[PDB]
Amino acid sequence: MNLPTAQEVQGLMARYIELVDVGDIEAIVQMYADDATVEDPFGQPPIHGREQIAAFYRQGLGGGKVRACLTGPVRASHNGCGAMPFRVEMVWNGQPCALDVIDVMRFDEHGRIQTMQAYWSEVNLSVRE
Amino acid sequence: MNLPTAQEVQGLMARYIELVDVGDIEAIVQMYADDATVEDPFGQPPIHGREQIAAFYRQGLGGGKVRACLTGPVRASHNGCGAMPFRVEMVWNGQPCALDVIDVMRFDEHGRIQTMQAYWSEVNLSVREP
Ligand SMILES: C[C@]12CCC(=O)C=C1CC[C@@H]1[C@@H]2CC[C@]2(C)C(=O)CC[C@@H]12
Ligand SMILES: C[C@]12CCC(=O)C=C1CC[C@@H]1[C@@H]2CC[C@]2(C)C(=O)CC[C@@H]12
Ligand SMILES: [Cl-]
Ligand SMILES: [Cl-]
Ligand SMILES: [Mg+2]
Ligand SMILES: [Mg+2]
Repeated sequence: MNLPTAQEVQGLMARYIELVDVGDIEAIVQMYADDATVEDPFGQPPIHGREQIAAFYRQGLGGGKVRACLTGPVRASHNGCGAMPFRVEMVWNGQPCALDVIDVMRFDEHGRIQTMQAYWSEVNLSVRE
Repeated sequence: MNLPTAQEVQGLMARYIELVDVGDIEAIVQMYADDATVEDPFGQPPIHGREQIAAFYRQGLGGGKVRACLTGPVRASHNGCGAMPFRVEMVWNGQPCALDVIDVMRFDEHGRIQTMQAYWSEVNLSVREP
């Protein structure tokens, strides 16, 4: 793949959600360019390169009990960037919860993720009331 | 207001769509910083200049038949930023249409939009069922 077109970005970003949904760490990390960055949440220090990004997904996901699902379409540009809204389901205080997140992802020429930025906070965490 | 809290982001961003939907250009342009930038769509170069931004909202909304509504929660950071998903309704090519967009914003200590970036392209355009 060359630089993804809009249409390609949409496909790549959907794929990435499934891969979080099924917890495949090696297939996610392989989607990232070798020298990519993660900011998640945006505002925290970035993470640099595949070693540091695999250590991140293994912390966040490795324990299981995390599902994800797109909660609308992928918005996609003509420069290799897109953004998507989704919901994470996991466990908070021994019980289910939902976290609502938006990721913005810039791709390089090769169809991999150069930069990821995940917009969420505690205001986006919900439970059963 | 100083950077805005996350809860506060959220308010500035829902209020902003509320304004877009009502079509108040001058209300919309004031929410910005003297030196704000818009990138809409992301990837097209920034515009800049309060006047360069009123004309942006004047070109975009000046018929009065645009509508806009959040389609899920604003996602806000603790560093004065947020992201939001919304759906724009308008007529184009004689057809009832809709556009799905995500805007990313930052703000300033005073709660003025400092940057904005609107993610969307023609892949997000569609025709509304009858
Ligand atoms: C890494 C992650 C998924 C991939 C993605 O793109 C965005 C996020 C951000 C929220 C993470 C989540 C994984 C599960 C996490 C670690 C929790 O249990 C608390 C916060 C949450
Ligand atoms: C300016 C705008 C609303 C405010 C906002 O926050 C983001 C956008 C970007 C898409 C614009 C839309 C207004 C209506 C436009 C001009 C169309 O008819 C096609 C593209 C679309
Ligand atoms: Cl949506
Ligand atoms: Cl949503
Ligand atoms: Mg699945
Ligand atoms: Mg490279």
